[PDB]
Amino acid sequence: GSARLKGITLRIGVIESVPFTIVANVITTKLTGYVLDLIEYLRDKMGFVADVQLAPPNTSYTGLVLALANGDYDIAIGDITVTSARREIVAFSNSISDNSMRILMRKGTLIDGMDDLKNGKIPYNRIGIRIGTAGEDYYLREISGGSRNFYPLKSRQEMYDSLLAGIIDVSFMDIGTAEYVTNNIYCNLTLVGEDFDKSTFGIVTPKEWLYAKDLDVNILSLRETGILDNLKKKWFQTKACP
Amino acid sequence: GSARLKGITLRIGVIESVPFTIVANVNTTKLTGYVLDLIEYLRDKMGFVADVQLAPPNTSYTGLVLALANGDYDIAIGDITVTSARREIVAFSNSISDNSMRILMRKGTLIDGMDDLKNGKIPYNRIGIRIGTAGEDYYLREISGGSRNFYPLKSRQEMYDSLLAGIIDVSFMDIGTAEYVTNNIYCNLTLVGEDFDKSTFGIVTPKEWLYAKDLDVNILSLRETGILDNLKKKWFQTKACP
Ligand SMILES: N[C@@H](CC(=O)O)C(=O)O
Ligand SMILES: N[C@@H](CC(=O)O)C(=O)O
Ligand SMILES: [Cl-]
Ligand SMILES: [Cl-]
Ligand SMILES: [Cl-]
Ligand SMILES: [Cl-]
Repeated sequence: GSARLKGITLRIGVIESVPFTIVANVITTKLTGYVLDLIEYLRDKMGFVADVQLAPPNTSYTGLVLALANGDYDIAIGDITVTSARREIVAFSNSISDNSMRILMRKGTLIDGMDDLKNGKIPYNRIGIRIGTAGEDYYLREISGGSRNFYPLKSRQEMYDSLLAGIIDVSFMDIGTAEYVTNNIYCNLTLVGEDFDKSTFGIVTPKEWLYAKDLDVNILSLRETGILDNLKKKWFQTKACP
Repeated sequence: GSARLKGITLRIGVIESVPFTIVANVNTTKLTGYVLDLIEYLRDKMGFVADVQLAPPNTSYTGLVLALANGDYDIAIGDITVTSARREIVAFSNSISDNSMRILMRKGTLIDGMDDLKNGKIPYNRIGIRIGTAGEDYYLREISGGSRNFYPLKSRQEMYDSLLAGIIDVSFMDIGTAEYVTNNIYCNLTLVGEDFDKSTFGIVTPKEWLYAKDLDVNILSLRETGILDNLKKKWFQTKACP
């Protein structure tokens, strides 16, 4: 059957990613961003108690999904890509956003786009890929014919640091955060080529979840009334870099 | 619980909409299009037995959803918009396509965008709306404050004929089919303004369906491997108009 979430306490997994989920050390931690605002909209509308739980550091996106599937959270909200492999083990709400990926590199690097990766212009071990991301599965399917021959990265920070230090030549990033970081944080990083892997972000829930309909109806309502677009503008329509 | 669809007969509701589901006579009816190709892809991967059932000629999109909810079909596949109100009574698969709407008009008409409809540049009886479509709920929320004061249309054909005959000045149409019709069939109709009501198309299923996971995993696999993009290119890239 089904039921409403009013009165229910949800352990909500979130995962650090600026400006979706922003973690500030203050003197304890304070969370802000698109995700926290979305949670407030849902909490206010649906009446659950939000127990927001930040995933341990270097928890991967796949790791978060697996932790939820094992019972560690009730839902997980973030820049979490809906994939076939994940859908085998968890359900997803209606999509909160479209998504695609872009190629991230250091400015001045002689790469014109994806054909340069697919034609072997870049040594495979100088392509950095964040393990436990949807981008890893894309790489393995479309670039390397299944071979794990990329330079593995444990976090976005390692991705940025390795690019800037010249340890890797390129990586992949979701478009929203890719634009955000290159337009606001690392002015010397840039995006190149057409976007790829058109996909979506969804809220992760247990399979056959009692509260599936309540959540979906609410997400769709926020879509239809322009709230999701408002939140995207609020958090993403900014550019500090000259 | 859950089950796989292999060997199981699915009654699949489809609805006329070129080039998603294209209906030809000779007496017998022949069906072709993106939808029919998609059914074949899913059938081959999942192993179900497809019992494809064209909805009666005058069936509306809301009517199709309600027919499914009533048990008249097992799933429905088409250019069917995922909306909050529909999600109250049926579930939807992971999206098969993004969607948005555009303003449809005769070439030459002096309309800049949605502002003209909101500012009252157009008499309400000269705005045609196809009843029982998602666009009707958009009109009611954004334009008329709940009043059904539009020129009601019973079909796309009535929409085109009424625009060409000058009985109405504008209507709304989903972008995929709007581009197709104005680029191939009605060369003297055109689209104007920014797209609006960003949404998705999904396969309609019963709520709490036994087979939800099997279907979603397979749809996401078709997305990831590029089949959905191939199908879109195949059916929508054409442009016959000079
Ligand atoms: N959206 C990706 C994470 C990332 O690329 O940052 C995922 O869910 O795996
Ligand atoms: N996609 C619309 C139908 C249409 O606009 O042709 C719906 O599901 O209501
Ligand atoms: Cl959706
Ligand atoms: Cl499920
Ligand atoms: Cl989706
Ligand atoms: Cl449901």
